Order: sequence, then structure tokens, then C-alpha cells
Amino acid sequence: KILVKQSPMLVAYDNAVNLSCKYSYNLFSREFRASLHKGLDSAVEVCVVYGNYSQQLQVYSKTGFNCDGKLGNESVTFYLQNLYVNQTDIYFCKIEVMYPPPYLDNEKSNGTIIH
Amino acid sequence: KILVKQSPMLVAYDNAVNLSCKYSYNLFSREFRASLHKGLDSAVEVCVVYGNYSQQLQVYSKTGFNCDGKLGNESVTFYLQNLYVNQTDIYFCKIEVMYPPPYLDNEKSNGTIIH
Amino acid sequence: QVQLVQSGAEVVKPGASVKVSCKASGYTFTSYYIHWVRQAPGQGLEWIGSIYPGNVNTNYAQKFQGRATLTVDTSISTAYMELSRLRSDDTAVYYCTRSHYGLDWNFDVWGKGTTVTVSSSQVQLVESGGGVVQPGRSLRLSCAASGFTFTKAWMHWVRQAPGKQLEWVAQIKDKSNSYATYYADSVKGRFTISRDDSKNTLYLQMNSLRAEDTAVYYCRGVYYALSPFDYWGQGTLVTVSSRTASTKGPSVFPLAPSSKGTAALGCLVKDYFPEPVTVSWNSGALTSGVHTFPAVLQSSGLYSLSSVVTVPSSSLGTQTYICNVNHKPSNTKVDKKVEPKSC
Amino acid sequence: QVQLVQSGAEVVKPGASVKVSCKASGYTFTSYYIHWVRQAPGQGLEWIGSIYPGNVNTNYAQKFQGRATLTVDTSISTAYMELSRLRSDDTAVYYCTRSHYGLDWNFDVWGKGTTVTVSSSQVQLVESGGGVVQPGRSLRLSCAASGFTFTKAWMHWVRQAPGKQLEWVAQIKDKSNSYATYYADSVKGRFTISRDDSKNTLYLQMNSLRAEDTAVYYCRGVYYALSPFDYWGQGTLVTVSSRTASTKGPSVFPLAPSSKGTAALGCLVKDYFPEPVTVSWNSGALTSGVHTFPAVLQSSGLYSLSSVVTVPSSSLGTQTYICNVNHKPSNTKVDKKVEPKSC
Amino acid sequence: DIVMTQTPLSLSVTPGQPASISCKSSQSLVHNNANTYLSWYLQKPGQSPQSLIYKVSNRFSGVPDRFSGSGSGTDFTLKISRVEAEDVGVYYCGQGTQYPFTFGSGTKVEIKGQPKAAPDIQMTQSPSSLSASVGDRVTITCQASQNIYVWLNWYQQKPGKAPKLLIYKASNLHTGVPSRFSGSGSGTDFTLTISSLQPEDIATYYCQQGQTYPYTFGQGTKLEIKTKGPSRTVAAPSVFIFPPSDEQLKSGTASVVCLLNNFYPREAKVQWKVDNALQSGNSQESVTEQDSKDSTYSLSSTLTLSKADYEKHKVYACEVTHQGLSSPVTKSFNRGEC
Amino acid sequence: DIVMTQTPLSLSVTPGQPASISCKSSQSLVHNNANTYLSWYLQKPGQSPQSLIYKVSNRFSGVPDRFSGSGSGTDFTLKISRVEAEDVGVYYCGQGTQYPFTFGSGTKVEIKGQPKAAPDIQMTQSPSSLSASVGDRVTITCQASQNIYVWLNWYQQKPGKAPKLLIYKASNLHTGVPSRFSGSGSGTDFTLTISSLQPEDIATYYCQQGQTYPYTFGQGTKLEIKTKGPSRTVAAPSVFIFPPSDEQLKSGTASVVCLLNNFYPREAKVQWKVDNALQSGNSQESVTEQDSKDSTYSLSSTLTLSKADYEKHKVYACEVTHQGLSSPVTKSFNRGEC
Ligand SMILES: *[C@@H]1O[C@H](CO)[C@@H](O[C@@H]2O[C@H](CO)[C@@H](O)[C@H](O)[C@H]2NC(C)=O)[C@H](O)[C@H]1NC(C)=O
Ligand SMILES: *[C@@H]1O[C@H](CO)[C@@H](O[C@@H]2O[C@H](CO)[C@@H](O)[C@H](O)[C@H]2NC(C)=O)[C@H](O)[C@H]1NC(C)=O
Ligand SMILES: *[C@@H]1O[C@H](CO)[C@@H](O)[C@H](O)[C@H]1NC(C)=O
Ligand SMILES: *[C@@H]1O[C@H](CO)[C@@H](O)[C@H](O)[C@H]1NC(C)=O
Repeated sequence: KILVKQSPMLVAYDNAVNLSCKYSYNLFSREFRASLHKGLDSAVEVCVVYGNYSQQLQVYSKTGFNCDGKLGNESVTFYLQNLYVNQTDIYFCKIEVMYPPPYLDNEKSNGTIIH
Repeated sequence: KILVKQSPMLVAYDNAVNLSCKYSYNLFSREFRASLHKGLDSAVEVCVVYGNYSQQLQVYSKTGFNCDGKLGNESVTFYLQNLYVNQTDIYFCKIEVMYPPPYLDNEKSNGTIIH
Repeated sequence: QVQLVQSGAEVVKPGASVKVSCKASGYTFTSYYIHWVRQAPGQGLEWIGSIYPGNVNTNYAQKFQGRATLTVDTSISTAYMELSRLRSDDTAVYYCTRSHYGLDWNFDVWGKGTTVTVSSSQVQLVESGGGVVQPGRSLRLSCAASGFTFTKAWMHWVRQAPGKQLEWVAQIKDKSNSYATYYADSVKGRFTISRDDSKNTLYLQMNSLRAEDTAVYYCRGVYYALSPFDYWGQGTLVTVSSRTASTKGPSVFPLAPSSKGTAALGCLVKDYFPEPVTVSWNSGALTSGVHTFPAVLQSSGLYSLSSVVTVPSSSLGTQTYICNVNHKPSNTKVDKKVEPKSC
Repeated sequence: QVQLVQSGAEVVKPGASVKVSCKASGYTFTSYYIHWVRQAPGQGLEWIGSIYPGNVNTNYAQKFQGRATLTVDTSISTAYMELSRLRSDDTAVYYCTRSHYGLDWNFDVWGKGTTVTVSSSQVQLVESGGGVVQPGRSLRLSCAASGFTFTKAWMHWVRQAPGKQLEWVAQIKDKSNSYATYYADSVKGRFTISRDDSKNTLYLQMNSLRAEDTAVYYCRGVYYALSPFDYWGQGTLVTVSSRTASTKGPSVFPLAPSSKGTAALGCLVKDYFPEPVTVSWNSGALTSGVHTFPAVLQSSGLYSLSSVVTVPSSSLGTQTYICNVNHKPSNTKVDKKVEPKSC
Repeated sequence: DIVMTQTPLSLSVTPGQPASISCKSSQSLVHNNANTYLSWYLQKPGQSPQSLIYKVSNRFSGVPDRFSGSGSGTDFTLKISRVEAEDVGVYYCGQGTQYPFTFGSGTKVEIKGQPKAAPDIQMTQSPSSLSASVGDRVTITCQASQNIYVWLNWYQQKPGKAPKLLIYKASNLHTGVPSRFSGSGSGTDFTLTISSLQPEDIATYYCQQGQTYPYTFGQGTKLEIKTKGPSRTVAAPSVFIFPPSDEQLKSGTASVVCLLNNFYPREAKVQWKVDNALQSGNSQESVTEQDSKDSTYSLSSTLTLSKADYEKHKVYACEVTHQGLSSPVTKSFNRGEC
Repeated sequence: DIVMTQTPLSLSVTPGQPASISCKSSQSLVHNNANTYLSWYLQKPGQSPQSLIYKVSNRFSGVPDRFSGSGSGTDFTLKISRVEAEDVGVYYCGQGTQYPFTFGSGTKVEIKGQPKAAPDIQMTQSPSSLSASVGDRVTITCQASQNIYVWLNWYQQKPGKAPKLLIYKASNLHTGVPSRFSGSGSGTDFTLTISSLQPEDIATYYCQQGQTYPYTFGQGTKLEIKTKGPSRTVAAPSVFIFPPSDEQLKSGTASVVCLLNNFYPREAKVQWKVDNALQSGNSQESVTEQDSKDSTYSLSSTLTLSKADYEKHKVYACEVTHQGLSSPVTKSFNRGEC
């Protein structure tokens, strides 16, 4: 399986905060997708991150959010910036291993809350 | 089973907002417990409500929150007041039928968020 | 060999579904988010959905959910598309295209496309005529039955006034019941419904027009035996108002032919106004080597044109040649035979 | 008949668990959140947990989780409590009490309680003596072995200096090995360890005291045969410093008895200071009808007291009567026999 | 004379929600043949009627089980379980028993808002087709109505073959495509810069958007090739002359034609020489557009005059000249005779 | 002479987390009997040592499987899988092979913060015991250190029987209990008002808190009954007189006693009459406290004087008087003789 652990509250002071998901698998040298969203109805996708063996942490956005690429041993880190007041909502983490098939996902990773 | 539906966002303007859980069972004339908490680790219990056949909607609090008793056909309503800034957190709904045994609960009722 | 083997030339009636195949090879079939893209001839491409065994949750297009149904299979690395309730406007050239790994923003390798054409399960009751006509005057409509067994049907004419309900006007019975005719009373004596069983065609004449007649006209076919149906038409627009628009229909003149091994002949339509006139040849069977010349404005303010054709100078006694001129603004149709001068 | 039938008089050693029963009837056993409440004699009641089949999730007390284990059963409407690893301080009177329906704030009907007493699996090595003593002078300790087989053990004396590590001082061997004695060198010649197999008791004499001797003293028992154990003591506090506190121990005087069918006699302890002296009778076997009188302050600044007893005037030649006076501030113990005057 | 009261006159319910219409009768629709000639129809907004229910409880083949008729006497109810897009639109009911027949007033039906689709995306590409020469710098634009930061995809698609991705970003050379297929854009509206137009670029170009679902590029910039004729060789014309009809002589007017046929190029010269007395001021020229197959034009010349002055002369000709004609052909005739 | 280096000297890890201590030796602990006399102990903070591991890999019976020894030669490791409250405290290791033995320096162990318990609750009830008469208005208070809005519960519990809930709120008459058991409180600290104290109220009263877990009322207000003696009837004393010892005469001093025994009430009168010459100024009075069973006092009177003046007189008596004595008893003796 895969399990996910992240903060229960993180007040983004001055539109600046760091969000991280504690992932559970081997060190590195595989292929993956570690997504981040906003809403349980999948209202928004905020960022998603993958890196090849040599190729570094590829990082982009699909609703124009600000995202940097940071990776450690078996943990991810999201450098999110440029926040607002209304989009304050719950934030959840996602994971999907590919090799091997099939995929035995995690329960809904509890997530985090921001201000 | 039992299923629960509630708002995905409710900005409590001037420390005043109404929270309701759309419950799924027969009209009335049973015994029950419809609880409300704060946190997925059950950090806080905010209010809980029951009513007998004749006895009206009995209502109290265990962490000193402000709660009024409101009941309709098969739906509950929480008149919560006296809010703050820090205790802004996620809010979930709970249900437990008693007759008959056993109890086949709901999945984690998605809940709501407040400001 | 990184491609997508697509299915063959599949063609069926409207409303019925279609199962398409897309075999994948040369790469990880179990990744890359296979897509489907259909090409409606007339405009560009289209999109329906993406597919992955992992996220078979609902991510399709608005008027696509419930109709399309994507599947895959890892054992032979194949993808399938199945569009149901195929309307006529669904006819297009379908492709299966592959996104890059874990993402969907670019399409990597496109399938070789599919022949998917749909048309006219039956050629339904198709109406004709209609248009601008002053009140009190006459007009005749038409309805071309095909695709089904006309001669045994119970034929009606039901009109729909603008924004109003449907109004039954007249029904004619099949050939067994003495060609029974029944009218609504608002057309009693005015109209007359008719048919030619030899021609799979229903007719209705409209006389002493009043403004109440302003309505679309739907051709109806009814059967209540061990295989029943009620077939509507397409609808023909008929409006009545007092627009003068003083107009005259063309006089038509024959371009008499002679010899030379190739010959030619045509029809001359003179002094007509306004624009345009439509000229068909041999009632729609003569198109090869026909030039219908563009309208030319004459000094009188009146238009004029000619239409000609090249045929072999051999068959000029044998084959029969007739031009058709329909000018619906003046509501005048004229046909003329073109045979060489008996000199 | 709305009550809670509790289990019987259950008593066992420390460390072992205990299974308690609480049968419920007269109401909805499947509700009301059964509890458990133990009564530690000396203070009030206690709480461990609530129980409901619906919320068997973890809601207990801090130093209770993992030790207590609550269960229920609807078929006979019974509740069970099972405390494990029972320490000596767990001895109490256990109750099962019932909260009201769906809530927990009031306790409705209390079970009839349970006898749950635990004490002294074995009476472990229990030390004696010690206290205030100037340096250079002497002192003798003690250790009362019970509950096990003393005569075959390997007896040590291991001290623990304040905040320091454990320091082995001397070990004496069992009776087979010629009562072998071995000392640490810091006590070579000073101390001497000894024992009375007849008395299940180990002794150690401490001579030429220095400040290095300032340490707690733990009595040790060792066995390494087919049933081995290493049994520590309780620890006796022994400190050395130069506190003068000029003090004298009591002189003891016999209240000579005579006749009258009831008689009396006592011991007189005079001129002692400071306070207090402890007076035991017949080395701890004579308590019925004994009055030890409160200390009385004399004019000289010195204290004094007497202790008497009523026994039948018949047995005065037969039964033997001896008083014990231990005055540890002066570190003087005195015993005296009280027999009638040979007149 | 037996009017139908549809009950109610309108409704709408979210997808999956049920519905009910009732056709209440004036007289008894049961016929003296012991049958009821009721029917239920659906008129989709902007289309012809299509029938649903033949007698009362009787569904036409090809109608899904979601529809169902019911009733008898003068009470008739129609129910629908799940309403989808195919079910929105007006519903009627009609008797077919007693003349003259009748229809209902119309039960307008649609769907009340399902998920707020937030209308998807709009992709504009100009033009639908241009005519640019080989080698000219061509740069086709791509505009949207929303803010896609960077999600463009350029698909070279010659009409007929499978789409070929040209660039897998706003402007990033996709592999397999020459270094001249470059793009550009600073902000909301990006573009594509084809440095030199080549013959294999004769296609219908596309740009994709990729930020939110749904997706429709579906426009087409069909780059068609430019030449009037040069790639279509010389075609001398075929020349025919028509006298008037004896029908029109008896009407006063006398038209004559000099029909040219199947020539390239457009350049032509015609001269009516009545009696070799070159006439001028009577003829209208009419020419067609370049043919679909042979890329040749075809031309007519309509000389006209009066009977009175027509019965005067006898010789009528039209010296046609052309490039493909080695020498000016002079097709003619004489009056009356043949 | 063979010192033990415990490695390391301290550690702590959350419950469930493992641990490891290593006892490194100076010399070889293997004996000339081919055994290793190592051991592992745990000293819980504030208690005596208790042994764990007898030889090296050898656990004393009654120790859970969470502990385990290991090693040989001069390398010795001790491991523990799950550390709970019973496992916090210092660990030592000792050789038992070569004299004189040795212990380790002490491996202090505790637990680093598990869930922030937010210390539970504190319930203060005064007094531990009062002495209030029957019928007096008694109102015992109940104070907490946190803010419990309303969660008090009053449990009448006579010492011995099952607790009896008196009021299931701050002040709300619980059914089964008379209307005099009322309570009161305005704010943070509530109370209970017993209007009239009755004989069945002789108990140990309790107040509960009910807002957050854990829970400990566990205090006890033991209302004990008031009377010095009235419910304990007259008890005339038993009177005995002791002369000095011939041991003390030879030391100069001469004590004499007039021991009373088992009388109620406390009121007594004693008078030493030497030679019927009533003496005054030599006697100290000492009395005991009311007995546990019979509620009677017992008294001594210690007349004292010198040998020199003792050898002068011969008759020594002490006229004891009391209520239960019909007449003043005069117990006596004469000097020297018996
Ligand atoms: C919480 O919200 C989610 C939406 O993200 C619900 O997910 C689906 O809801 C539809 C009905 O609206 C159901 O038909 C699906 O079966 C739901 N999917 C799953 C995976 O459960 C979800 O139902 C909501 N929570 C609960 C307890 O139902
Ligand atoms: C989300 O948080 C909850 C706490 O409310 C977690 O619940 C328990 O967590 C412990 C570990 O901390 C597990 O041993 C239990 O099995 C968990 N209980 C349940 C019912 O799952 C929960 O684990 C967290 N989410 C996930 C996906 O694990
Ligand atoms: C948040 O939403 C409200 C809608 O009530 C809007 O008026 C406000 O402008 C939004 N906040 C910002 C920063 O735009
Ligand atoms: C919220 O928490 C912060 C802690 O950083 C505290 O300083 C502040 O006073 C709290 N808010 C209120 C209203 O007390």
C-alpha cells in the first residue's frame, strides 16, 4: 500500500507556508505521481510532481498556482505561494504507484488546512 | 445504513452561522444520538442532540460551546455562536442508531469548514 | 512500431451503437492515458474522454456522459470506444490518440483513424415546396416517402402554427380503404390531400389561403397492424403575408442543337426577376459536362442566364433532353425539351 | 431489580491479573455506558474507563491503557473487568457503575462492589535498623527473609550512594559452602556479614564508620540452580554526619506486680531525651489490654513515660512478661522482665 | 371536437428525477372497435415531432424503456423515470379515434441546472482557410477567451491523414519536426511561426488547449495552395454558336450565343461579326469559375437584338480568339436556312 | 577490579520504539567454571532494584518477553522492544564472576512525550473529615482548578456500601433522595446544601466532575458523628498502685504510680496521701485517648521523690475518686514489707 501523513493546521502567515506529505515506500529510483488538490469533490488541482531517474523534480500547475519542486529521501515538499482569502479550503494529498500493477491505493489521506 | 450531507463551506459572518446535517432515516419516533466534533483526531466535541418521544430536543455542550436545539422532519440544525479565530478548523457530523443491533455506521461524513 | 492499430470501415444506421478497437504496442500500454478524437467533416477535430484503469472515475465531456464508454485490456494491450444512441450529427472520423506518460497535455502518436459514417436509416417523409406566397392564392406541397413501405400507410398532414400546438389538418387512407379522405373543417373545400402509390409520394394542395394557414407543415405516416409505426416528416415552412414584391417568372427558350463528333445544347431563361432561378437537368440525372452560366444583369433591370451541356452528336435522336427551371420567388417552374431543328 | 450483580471475594498475588464479572438486568444492557470504579482504602474512589460495544475505540485513563480491558456480552447481559500486572498499590474495592442512556455524566446504579486485596507475594527481604549515627561509631542492620526458602541462598549486601551507582559490599554464602564470607576491600576488617538459618534472617555489622558509608543498603538473595532467582531487599537509609544532638537513652524500671482475680504490671522508662521511645510488649505478641501512656515532660527538661498491661492474676508464675524499649535517636534498645517480688 | 387537456403544462427535474404528465379527455377515446387511439409524442426544441407511444400502454420500437404510457377511458398518464438531454423538449398527446383529431397544448420540458459546468473553453483560430504562396512566412494565431497560462498544442494535419503533433507546448520544438516550426507568445495569446512554407505544409493546422475539461480545438486552419493556373496547362476552347429560337422571333426579341467551353486560361477575346460588319454594343459576357477537376473556365457571349433588325441580315458569326487556338476560329451560320 | 562500562549512559524513545544498552567488560566474565555471571537490572525511580536477566541470555520468571539479554566474552547487549511506564528508570549491569563484583554506571531511561495529556482534572473537597452534630446545617464545597461549566455529581457513600448518587447535576434533586439534599453555586465553584443532618447521612461524601477524560473524584468528605461519651455509658475505673523498684531505690530516685484503668468519663480526681498526710507537688498526670472499642480513658499518676525522703515514711496511698465509683477507693501499701 501507500500511506500519507501531513500537517493538521498551517496558518500561512503573509501568504507564505510550506506543505509536505510524508510518503511511505522505498528510497528512490522508481516512477510515480504525487498530486495535490483542493476540495473532496476534486474542485481544484493545485500541483503535481514527478521526477525521472536523472531528470530532476519536474513541477508545474494546472490552475495557475505557484509551485516549486522539492524532494528528499521519501518525502515531498510543496513551496506554495500567492494565496488569497476565499480559496481558503481543505487541502489533500494523493499518491499513485505504477509498477507493479495493480494499484492498492491509500484511504483518503487526512490532509491539512490553511489560512 | 445512515448517510450524512452538509455544507462544503460556510463563512460565519459576525460570529453567526447555521450548520445542518441532512440525515437519512424514517420520520421520527425512535432514539438516537447526532454528535458534532472538531478535528478528525476527535480533538473537540462541540455539541450533541437527542430527543425522546414527548421530551423536546435536549441540547447541551461538553467544551462550553454555545448550542441551540432545532429539529425538523429528518434533519438536524445547529445554532452555534460565539466563535473565535484560532479554533477555525474542520467540522464533521456523526450519527449512531441504536435499535436494532448491530450498528452499520456511515463512512466519514465529509463535513464542513467555517471562518 | 509505436503506433495505434485502429479498427476497420464500420458503418451502421443512426441510434445504434458502435464498438471500436485500438490496439497499442511499442510502449507501456498500461500508461499514457489513451484518448479518443473524432473528426466531424466540415470543421476540426473533437474530444470525448481520457481513459486509464486507475482513474475510471467520471472525467468525460458534457453531452458525452452516458453515451461514450471507454475500455482497455492489458493482456493484449487494446483500447475500445463505444458510442451509443448515434445521432446523425455523430458521423465523423474517429481516432485514438496517446498522451505522454502520467500527463495529458500533448498527444504523442495518433491512431490511423476510422471510417464512421451514418445516414438516413430510412429516407423519412421529406417535404417540398412552400415559401413566400400572397394570401388567397394557391400552393402545392410534396412529401417523398422512402426507406419504408409507403403504399400501405395512413397518410396525414399536421401543421404547427408558430409557437402554438400541433393542428391536425387532413388524413388520407391507404389504397385498400378506397383512398379515404378526411379534412379538418377549417380546410373543408379549400384543401385536398392526395398521393401516388406508384411514386412513394404524398401531395396536398392549398387553396384560398388565409393567415390562419401560417404554420409549418409536417407529413405523417401511420400504421396500426402487427408491425405498427407513426412516421413524421421533416417540416416545410409556409407563411402568409401581403408582400407585393412585384416579380415576374422567366420565359424559357431552347438552344436548338445541330451537328459538330461532339455537340451541345442549352436552355435560355430570359427576363426574370428577382434572383435567383435554379436550373436542373433531366429532373436531376444529367450533371456530367453541364455548365449553368452565372446570372447576368440586363439593361432593363431584369436578370437573365443560360445553361448548356456537351453530349455526343450521335445520340441526338435517341436520348431525350429536358431542362428544368424553378423560380420560387415568382413561384413559377418551367420545363422545356431541346431537340434539333427539323430542317 | 435494576442493579449490577458483582463477582465474589477474589484475592491473588501481585502482578497476576484478575477477571471480574458484572451481570446487568432490569433495563437495556446494550446501552447506558457501563463503567468501573475502584475504591483505594485511604482516599476516595477512582475511574478507569467507559465501555460500549459501539465505541470500543480507545477512551481510558493515562496510566490505565494496556492494563485494564473491558468487555461485554448481550446474550446474558454481562460486563467484565480485567486488570493485569497488578501492583501492590492496585488493591481496592472495585465497583461497576452505570451511566444514564447515551451519556456518561451521572452514575445511575452502582454495583455491590468487589473484594480485591493483594499483598506480599512473598515477604521480600525487609531491612531494619539504620538512621542517625555519628561517624566512627557502630551500627547493626537486619533483613527478614520470608515467603521463600532462605537457608539455601547466596546473601549479599549492596549499597547505593546518593545519586550514585550500586556498590557491592559483601556477600555471604549458603550453609553448604562453610558459610563463606567475602567483603569489598573498603570494608575489609570493618564490617562483618552474618546470618541465622534458624531465623530466616541476615545480619551485617558496620564498624569504624566513615562518610563513604553514606548510602542506602539493599539486602540481596541469590540462587543459580535449576530454579534460580536474585531477590533484592527494600532498602534502609543510613547517613553519616557530625550532628552532636547530645542525647541520653532511657533507664528502664519494672513495675513489680502482686495479687488483685485480675492483676497488672508495667515498665517504667525514665530520664530519656529526645522524643520519642517506642515500647513493644513480648517482642510483638502482647497487645490485648495494653496501655502505653503518653510521654510526660519532667521538670529536668527530660521526658519520661510508663507502659502497663492487665492480665489474669492466675498465670503470674506461668506466663513470662518482658517489655521492649527501642530509642533510636539515642540508638539504645532495652528489654526487662517483670516478675512479682519474691517476698 | 374532443380537445386534449395535458396536465400539467410544463415541468423539469434534475437528471435521474422522475416525472408525470396526464392527458385528460373530453369524450371517451375508446372506439366502436374497442380500441383507444391515444398517443404520446416529444418535440425536441427546434426539430420535427417524433412518436413515442402507439395506442396507450404501447411504446414504439427504438424508444428506451424510460418512457411508459398508461390509462383508459378518459384518464391517461405518461411517466418518465430518468430525464436526460434526449428527453428535454415539449410533449404532446393526441386522440386518433373521432374526427377531427386533436393534440395537447404542449408540455414543455427541460432540465434544471445540473453541475455548474462553468462553460468549458473557446478556441478561435483564423483563418478557416488562407492562400499563402510557397516559402512565404506564415504565422497563424490562436486566441482563447479564458486564461490558459501555457497549454497550446500545434497539430499539423493534412486533410486526410492522422494528426501530427508539431509542438508540445506554447513554443517548444516537438521531436520529429524541423527546426523551422517555431512559436511565440507573451501573455494570454500565443502564436506559431512557420519561417518558410513548404509543399508538405499543405494542411489544416490546429492548436489545442489543455487546462480544464472539456476540450475542443475543432476549428481548422486549412492552408490551401496558391496558383490560378500555372500548374494547369494550356487548354484550347471548344466553340459553339447557337441561333435564336423560332419561338423568340415570334416574340420580337432574337438572342444569339457564342458558347466557349473548357479552356484555360481565363483570357479570351470574342467579337460578333454580323455580315462581317463587326458589331459592338449588344453582347453580355458571362463566365464560370475554375472547374473542380480540370481547372478550366467556360464562357458564353449573348448577342441580342430585335426581330425587325434581325430579319434584315443573314450572316452571324463570332470570331473567337485564344492562346491555345493556333489561329482565330470563326464559327458562323446563315439566317433561316440550316 | 573489573569495572562495567554501560553503553550508552541514557536514552528514551516513544512507546513502541525499541532500545539497546551494551555492557562492555574490562576482563572476561567467563568463569573457570565455563559460565558468565552477568546480569541486567532495572531501578525504577524512587524504588529498590529488581532483577531481570540471570546469566546473560536468561530472563527471570515474571519478566515480560519485551526484555532480552545477549552477548559473550566481553561484549554484552540488552534490547527492549516496547517501552511503557513500567520500563522507565535506570538500568544497571553487573558481573558476578570475579571478586569484588561491580555494577554499571546507570542507564537512565524514561519516555519522551507521548500525547500531550493536558493534565486531566483536579477535584478538591474539604474536609477529609468533619465533626458536625445531628441536625446542624452542613454545606460541603467542591472546587476545581479548571472551568467545568456544570458537571458535578454528589455521591452519598456511607463507608462500606455502594456509592449512591444524590444529585445528577450541579444542583438538581436526583430521584430517590429527600427534598433537603439541595445544592448551589454561581460560577466556577458549586456547593451542596444539606439543610438538616440526619443519622443516615453519616457517610463520606463525594463530588464528581464530568467534562473531559480522565476522571478522579477520589477525595472523601467523611462526615463522622459527634459525641465525646453520651452514647457510651458509665464505666467505673479499675485502680492499681505500684511501689518503686528496689533497683531505683539503690539509684536515689523512688517513683510510685497510681494506675487507673478503663473508665468513662475523662473526669477523674487523684490525691496522693503519704501517711494520710496529703502530699501535693510531686505528681505528673498522664492520660490516654478514648479507646477504639469501649470509648474509655485510662490514666496514670506518677508520684516521685528521693530515696532519702522515701526511706522516711512507710504508708503510701492514692485516694481515687470517680463518678462510677460509689465511694472513693483508697488503694495503698506499706514500705518494705509486702
Ligand atoms: C463526499 O463527497 C464525495 C465527492 O467527492 C462523494 O463522492 C461520491 O458522491 C456520489 C453522490 O454525490 C456517490 O454516488 C459516489 O458513490 C461517491 N463516491 C465515493 C467514492 O464515495 C461522497 O459520497 C461524499 N461522502 C459520502 C460519505 O458519501
Ligand atoms: C487520520 O487520522 C486518524 C486519527 O483520527 C487516524 O486514525 C488512527 O491512526 C492510528 C495511527 O495514528 C492508526 O493506528 C489507526 O488504525 C487509525 N484509525 C483508523 C480508524 O484508521 C488515521 O489513521 C489517519 N488516516 C489514515 C489514512 O491513516
Ligand atoms: C472573496 O469573495 C467575495 C464574494 O462575496 C468577493 O467580494 C471578494 O472580492 C473576494 N476576495 C477577493 C480578495 O477578491
Ligand atoms: C490565537 O492564537 C495566538 C497564538 O499565536 C494567540 O496569540 C492569539 O491571542 C489567539 N487569538 C485570540 C483571539 O486569543
